[PDB]
Amino acid sequence: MTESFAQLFEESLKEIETRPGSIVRGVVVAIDKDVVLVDAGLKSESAIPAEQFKNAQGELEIQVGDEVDVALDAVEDGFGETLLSREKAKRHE
RNA sequence: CGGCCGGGAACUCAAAGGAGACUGCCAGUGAUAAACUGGAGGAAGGUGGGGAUGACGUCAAGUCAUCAUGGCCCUUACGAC
Ligand SMILES: [Mg+2]
Ligand SMILES: [Mg+2]
Ligand SMILES: [Mg+2]
Ligand SMILES: [Mg+2]
Ligand SMILES: [Mg+2]
Repeated sequence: MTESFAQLFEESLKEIETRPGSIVRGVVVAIDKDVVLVDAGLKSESAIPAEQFKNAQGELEIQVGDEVDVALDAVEDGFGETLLSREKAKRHE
C-alpha cells in the first residue's frame, strides 16, 4: 500500500492555509531575550522579535508551548525562512 | 616650651612583598554582534597619567676628528717638545 505522496500532499494542503497576510496559529517552540521561535509549520520555524510579545509593562506573557496567532506575510523569503508577524495579528484584533 | 626627654609603634615617611581596575555589574544603542554611551560602586573607569620600548625599509643621510678598519700619502716630516 504505497500511499502516493500526491494524495497525501493534497490532504496536507487542505489541512493548512497558505496566503500572505493570513492569520494563522503557531506553537511557540522557544523563547529568548532577543527573539521568539514560533512554528506555524510551513517551511521553517520562524523567529519574531521580542517586543512584539510585550505589553505596556514590557512583559513576555507568552510561555514555551503556548499556542499563539501570528499573521504570515510570506511562506518564504529567499533565505529559507517563513516570515511571521505578531503585530499584524494585533492590528487585526 | 625646642620631639627636647623619658617614652610609644598610633600617624606622616622610609623601602620590600602583596591587593586592587578587568566593560567586572546595570540600562540603553547596536547586526541575536564587536563595540559605544550613560549610571552605580570605587582612591582610581574604560590604555587612569607619564616614561622606557622605534617592524621590513627610504634618504650612497651623519660620523675615517671617540673607536676599529681596506686603500692612498709623509717619515730630519703631514711625526714630537
Ligand atoms: Mg563612571
Ligand atoms: Mg609595546
Ligand atoms: Mg653622503
Ligand atoms: Mg640627517
Ligand atoms: Mg660630510
